[PDB]
Amino acid sequence: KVFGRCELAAAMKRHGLDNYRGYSLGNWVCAAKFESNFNTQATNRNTDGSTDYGILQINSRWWCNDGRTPGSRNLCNIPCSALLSSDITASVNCAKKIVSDGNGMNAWVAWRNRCKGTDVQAWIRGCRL
Ligand code: NA
Ligand SMILES: [Rh+]
Ligand SMILES: [Rh+]
Ligand SMILES: [Rh+]
Ligand SMILES: [Rh+]
Ligand SMILES: [Rh+]
Ligand SMILES: [Rh+]
Ligand SMILES: [Rh+]
Repeated sequence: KVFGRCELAAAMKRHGLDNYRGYSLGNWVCAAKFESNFNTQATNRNTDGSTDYGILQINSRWWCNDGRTPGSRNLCNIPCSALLSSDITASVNCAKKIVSDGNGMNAWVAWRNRCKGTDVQAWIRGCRL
């Protein structure tokens, strides 16, 4: 599924992302835009053999099992394929574990480089919650 801005804000709200560990909802929408352009089916092969999966581009080296990432862990105990579903539960819940791992949202390069410092409120504007 390719979500719209407000459709995605709504679902991320439902699953408890608004100010999870202090990050306002707009941070999470902004990250999904620049990571996946809101495409749940997005995959990106990395030069090291790992793959980023889904709307928050969660990486196979640490967080999910894709069966072909050498010397990797499955810290969210999920197959990477579950991160590509039109229901964002597995991505949202895996995100909660990633953001808790000390770097916060700095774990997402697109968030650090394009969302950090900016008015991330622009992303949840004109959305019913
Ligand atoms: Na893995
Ligand atoms: Rh939950
Ligand atoms: Rh765009
Ligand atoms: Rh949902
Ligand atoms: Rh959850
Ligand atoms: Rh770590
Ligand atoms: Rh750590
Ligand atoms: Rh609400």
